Amino acid sequence: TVLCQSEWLKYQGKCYWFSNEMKSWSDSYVYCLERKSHLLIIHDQLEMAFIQKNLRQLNYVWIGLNFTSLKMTWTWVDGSPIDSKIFFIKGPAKENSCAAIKESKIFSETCSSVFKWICQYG
Amino acid sequence: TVLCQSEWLKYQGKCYWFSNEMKSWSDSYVYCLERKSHLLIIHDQLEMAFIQKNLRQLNYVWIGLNFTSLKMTWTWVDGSPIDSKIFFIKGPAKENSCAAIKESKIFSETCSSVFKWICQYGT
Ligand SMILES: *[C@@H]1O[C@H](CO)[C@@H](O)[C@H](O)[C@H]1NC(C)=O
Ligand SMILES: *[C@@H]1O[C@H](CO)[C@@H](O)[C@H](O)[C@H]1NC(C)=O
Repeated sequence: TVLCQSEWLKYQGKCYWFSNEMKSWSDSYVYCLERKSHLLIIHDQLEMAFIQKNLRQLNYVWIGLNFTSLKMTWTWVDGSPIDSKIFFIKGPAKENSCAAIKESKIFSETCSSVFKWICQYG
Repeated sequence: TVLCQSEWLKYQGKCYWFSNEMKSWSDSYVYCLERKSHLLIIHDQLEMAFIQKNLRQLNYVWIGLNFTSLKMTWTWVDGSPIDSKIFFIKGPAKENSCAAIKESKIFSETCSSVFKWICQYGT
């Protein structure tokens, strides 16, 4: 009894929007921000499961994770750095590296490549 | 009586941040949004004046205006379309056209070019 914006999915008191269009990580992020939400932050394994049920493999999907290179680790859009236990990222940790889900792995891709994305809010 | 974030300028109840770094219009917009603000919306001529006082000319500066091409007009980031009376824009009205101030004129540029920008928020 706390309603999601119409056409969003509700899961554990968060609301999710999975895109059909594709865009740069920045453009995706703008999309979410303008809609009072952010790119998807995965809190735990069970949430990972939920995301995976709503995703085609063979499709890079931007998530709210990127390579800072101030603290020189990957941080979520939260500002919390990634748990190297829970998550492993395949690919280079350069600047202008952003994370995407593909085949149930997280990949480093360049921020300017144009993928589907997921929005999330609480 | 209501204070601006440190190192922002106050003018008529709005706060302005003028960048030193440069980035794409989208990247700039993200920068503003993350800071609970938006790219600069010019309300009137007097505000135009204020902006111009704080800009070195011969420098493109992204502003919060772009070419929709759903309503097929320029709209501010507000969502209000351009007043062809108050403002004139030099340059093509293609998709992926965003507005930038240079030399106190507004130019259409492509969204991917990498300029200084201004953030703004109200009170
Ligand atoms: C990466 O993450 C933050 C959001 O946490 C964003 O401010 C920053 O601009 C991002 N980098 C790129 C290359 O877009
Ligand atoms: C242009 O304007 C809107 C702001 O309301 C924003 O959705 C959009 O991402 C920007 N689009 C372009 C052309 O970059």
